[PDB]
Amino acid sequence: GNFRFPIKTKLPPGFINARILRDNFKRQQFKENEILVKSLKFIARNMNLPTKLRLEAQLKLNALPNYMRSTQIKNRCVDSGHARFVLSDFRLCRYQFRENALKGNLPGVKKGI
Amino acid sequence: SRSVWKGPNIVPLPIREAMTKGTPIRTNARAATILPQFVGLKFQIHNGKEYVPIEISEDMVGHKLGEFAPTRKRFSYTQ
Amino acid sequence: GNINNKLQHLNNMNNWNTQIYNYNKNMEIMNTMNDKLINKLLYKMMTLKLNNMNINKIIMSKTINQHSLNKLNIKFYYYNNDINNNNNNNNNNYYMNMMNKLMNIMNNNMNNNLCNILSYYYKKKVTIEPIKLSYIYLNSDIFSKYISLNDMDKYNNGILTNYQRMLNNIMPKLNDHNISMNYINNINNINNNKYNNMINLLNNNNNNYNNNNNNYIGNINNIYNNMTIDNIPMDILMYKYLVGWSIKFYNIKVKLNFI
Amino acid sequence: PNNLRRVATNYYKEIQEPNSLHRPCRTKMEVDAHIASIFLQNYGSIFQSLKELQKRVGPDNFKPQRILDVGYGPATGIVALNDILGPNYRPDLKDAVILGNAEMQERAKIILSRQLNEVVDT
Amino acid sequence: NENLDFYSDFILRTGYYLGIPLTGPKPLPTRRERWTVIKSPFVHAKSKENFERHTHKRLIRAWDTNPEVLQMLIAYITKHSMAGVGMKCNFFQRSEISLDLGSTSAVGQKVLELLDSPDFKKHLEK
Amino acid sequence: FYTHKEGKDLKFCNFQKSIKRPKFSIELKKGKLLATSWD
Amino acid sequence: MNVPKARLLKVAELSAKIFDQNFNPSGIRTGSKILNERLKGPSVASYYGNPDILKFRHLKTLYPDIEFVDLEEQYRLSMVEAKKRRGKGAPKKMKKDA
RNA sequence: AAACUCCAUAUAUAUAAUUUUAAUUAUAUAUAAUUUUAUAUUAUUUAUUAAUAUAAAGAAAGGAAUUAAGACAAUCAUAAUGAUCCUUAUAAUAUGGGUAAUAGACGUGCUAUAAUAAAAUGAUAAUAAAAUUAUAUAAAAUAUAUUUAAUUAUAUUUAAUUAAUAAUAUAAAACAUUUUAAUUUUUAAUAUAUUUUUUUAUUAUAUAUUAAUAUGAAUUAUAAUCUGAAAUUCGAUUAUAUGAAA
RNA sequence: UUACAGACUUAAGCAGUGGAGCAUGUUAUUUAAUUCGAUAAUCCACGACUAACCUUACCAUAUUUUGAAUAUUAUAAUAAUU
Ligand SMILES: [K+]
Ligand SMILES: [K+]
Ligand SMILES: [K+]
Ligand SMILES: [K+]
Ligand SMILES: [K+]
Ligand SMILES: [K+]
Ligand SMILES: [Mg+2]
Ligand SMILES: [Mg+2]
Ligand SMILES: [Mg+2]
Ligand SMILES: [Mg+2]
Ligand SMILES: [Mg+2]
Ligand SMILES: [Mg+2]
Ligand SMILES: [Mg+2]
Ligand SMILES: [Mg+2]
Ligand SMILES: [Mg+2]
Ligand SMILES: [Mg+2]
Repeated sequence: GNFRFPIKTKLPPGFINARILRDNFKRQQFKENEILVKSLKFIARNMNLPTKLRLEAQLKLNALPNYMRSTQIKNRCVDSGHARFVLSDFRLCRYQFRENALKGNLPGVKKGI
Repeated sequence: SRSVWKGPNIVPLPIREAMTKGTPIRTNARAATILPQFVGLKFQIHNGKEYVPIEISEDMVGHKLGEFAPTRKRFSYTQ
Repeated sequence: GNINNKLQHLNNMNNWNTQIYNYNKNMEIMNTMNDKLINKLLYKMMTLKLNNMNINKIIMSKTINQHSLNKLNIKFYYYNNDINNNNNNNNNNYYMNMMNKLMNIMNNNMNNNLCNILSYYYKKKVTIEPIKLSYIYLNSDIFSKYISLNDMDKYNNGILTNYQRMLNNIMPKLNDHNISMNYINNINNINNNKYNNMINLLNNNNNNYNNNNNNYIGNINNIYNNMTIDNIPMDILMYKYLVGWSIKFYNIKVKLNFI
Repeated sequence: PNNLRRVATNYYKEIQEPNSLHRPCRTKMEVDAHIASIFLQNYGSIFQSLKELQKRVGPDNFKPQRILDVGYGPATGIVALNDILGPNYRPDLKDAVILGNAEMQERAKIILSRQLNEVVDT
Repeated sequence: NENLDFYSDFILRTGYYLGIPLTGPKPLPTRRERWTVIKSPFVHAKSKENFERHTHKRLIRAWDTNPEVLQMLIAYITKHSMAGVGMKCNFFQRSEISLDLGSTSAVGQKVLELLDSPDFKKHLEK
Repeated sequence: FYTHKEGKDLKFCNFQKSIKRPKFSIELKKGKLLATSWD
Repeated sequence: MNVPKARLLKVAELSAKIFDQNFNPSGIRTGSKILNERLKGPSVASYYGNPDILKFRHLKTLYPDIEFVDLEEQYRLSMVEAKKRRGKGAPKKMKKDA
């Protein structure tokens, strides 16, 4: 009845916590508004356009919600939710990578020589 | 240091009311760039806890509001 | 010899639960994540109830996800102790027990088979092959799950003197050395049967210039005489006999040594 | 350094034993080893416990005129007291029963001659 | 490598009957990926477990074959593929210089829409 | 009771205070005897 | 290097025209890079997996005949009843209307 | 435990129509050593022996993982289970701030304090390995700083390659030449030479100075650039100027 | 309580480093917060796979109240079944 975020979003299928929910929401809204942000950035950085239109685009860019910002997306462990020491090849933290690797869950990972 | 070719860091602010009424502008936009229009107007700039009152002079244009609202207290030791 | 024959070594691909390679690394990560999630879902579909006091718990191993270029096969081993109708009658031939109903929705159900739902999740054809294990000590994963989840009343107040005794009389104490030496003798016999076959097929002559380049010894029948599917396969199969086992007691830590 | 360090180490090694207890000094080297390694934590233990008395009784209500200190050290209690009660404090009686080797008393004169509460009255 | 080599051998057999001259499987340099996982001690003791993944590669080349037969090869070997094997196929088609009938971005569209909106037209007014 | 294997949970009433190290204390605790670990 | 710049500029302009490339002889910042950068939204938005996975709550309608038991859910409900019996239940949540 | 096993190394076979070229390679399989033999010497439990040296054969010289117990440590911000406490708040969201404060102290690094050592320059381009590039790697060219050009930085443009193919990327030190404060051990003006990129002679070439230079690059001023919606607290780079300690 | 041997360690030898500036961690202190990381007397509380926002766990202000889950019971909108 009272979703914590301004727009309704589907939940991730696996492990869930508040931080994962917040990061996932930002990921979905970045995708919906990626074209809009690129179009405003183009207008604001195209020196062929008049300064007034350029400044208008910059003002519109500064007024966008924080959940449309690409730089606020943070890679988190999809199994534990941690945001430190996360490997992008598996989207897991170093501890979960080692546990999964030794269980044979990672497609081609074996113990080094 | 923002590249000059990009222009100022313009933020939405209520400047018209402060120019027709003289009311102070309370803002948290510490990144905002003090534009030449702001000169003479009164701003209340958040420092994380309180809103510091500051009036803009002509030697403040180009700087940013955050530069005039210190966020930390001076250090002291229990000598 | 051992690694050059499919019956004498375990393919390294089987060391991983997700057997896949995609040029698109992102799609590979997604498939790997989908296999863990489906494995969890399947674990939740193994517990069934007929009535309040008839809850049948099927013990399922971890899934083996075989990703080929055209399809995904989800292979898992399961153990079910049929406690509702364990009779000598043929009454089970006139109704589908809960475990048969569960297994028939994997592929057989024409309207809501789990394979079609998963085929959209993976965007590829999906098949599920359940394989029934009759003993709980043939798979280390099933054995640990049974103890952990079903034998709690036996080790929650210390390991019962009867419970431990049962876990020590599961298998007769086979002599590994004699079994190991019998296996090595069979290999030598098979290896010496083929060398003799060729030596005879050569000494009997089955272009002298061509008798220095080609290596074709002769008819396939003679080279493989007395080497058939009825005597070679079952004698070379490895990991056929349980020769050791250590259980530990919460966290069950079972280890099985199959030679 | 090394010589005194060893004697200090021996005493430290002895007290490491669980539920061990302190003891008086035996030789002159132990006196110096105690004044360098054990006097410091004893001074602080007496300093934080006399300030508790001064506050929980009353800063005005804490002005003893007859003091006795007993311990295995160079009048550590007196050294702490002279600091907590100021340099103008001159109580009538101050008897320190140093229960250990006799050298400790000579060292106590050195330490207590550096506090203005204890200087010959003319 | 085991399934990779076995499947490669099967492709050569399929091609032969289809009449496709095939060469290979040529072994290409194996790629090694590495990851080091510091363990709980990180005390410079056995505090760094190592892991690795090897991508085994094989190249099978087809020559002097018509496109239709080449597609039959790819279709058949796709139908009977092995677990954990991936396949990339580069097709080379020789063509004539001049052919008959031959062989707008989202951002650009939005920019035009934005520059026509009143919040932008109100400034472009000259 | 504390020294026994079952008194490792027992809580005794002690108080902790921080005191600077004078020069002589710093000098003393330098070397292989007083400054080096023993386990 | 001895080739006149005018001649080399004529080749660049004509070449750019044939190959549908942007010819910016002056060098003014045009933002063309922004217009050419690839969209990373779809990959970023799939980080945590496909949300449309089959869930245990959907099993009671997909397979009405079969009665599945969620042991994790069942364990939680028993722990809730236990705390209610010990008096350690949860306080009634305040209503916004109040 | 060891053996075994794998890796490395040597060799053999197979594969590559030797332009995905590195065939001086790639990676599958197999073989090899835990080396072997003669001889003399010294010891021995003296024999069918060890330590030695000598001769002969050999590519052969290095690593990896590995049992179960016992006693003990860590909150694991690296996973749990119970109990216990909060439930308009100890739960949830947004804006800004903080985690970057600064007396003293400690650990670990970086750059230095000059001549067995620092700085320039080296284009038919001296010589690597291991990795990375679809949530990209970015060539060449042109423009500006900026000068003939090169170099370095950024901009413009976005070739090729999603790869034994193209790109990151002409490795660096080395080596050669030139230069180098302290140093009157220099430089310059004349003359001189069979040392000529140099010698010698006579004149000037400052004093200061236990010391900081053409060593060092901290600090700081100003201008510009990069990423990002945003660089104020609080990022990176460049230019001119500043040039601390040591 | 005796004796033996072997340890780990020891010092020896060699090659680097020990003060200065700065980087970074900790402590102490400060602070609205400077998130968290140590107490049975030798020494010793250390997270460099990236803290501008995010990360974030802390502070100030404002704001939300069955919230991310499962189930129960109602109400509707929708599609099938009947
Ligand atoms: K070649
Ligand atoms: K901050
Ligand atoms: K130098
Ligand atoms: K190179
Ligand atoms: K800044
Ligand atoms: K900022
Ligand atoms: Mg980030
Ligand atoms: Mg920090
Ligand atoms: Mg070269
Ligand atoms: Mg270039
Ligand atoms: Mg070169
Ligand atoms: Mg050089
Ligand atoms: Mg100096
Ligand atoms: Mg210099
Ligand atoms: Mg923050
Ligand atoms: Mg915040």
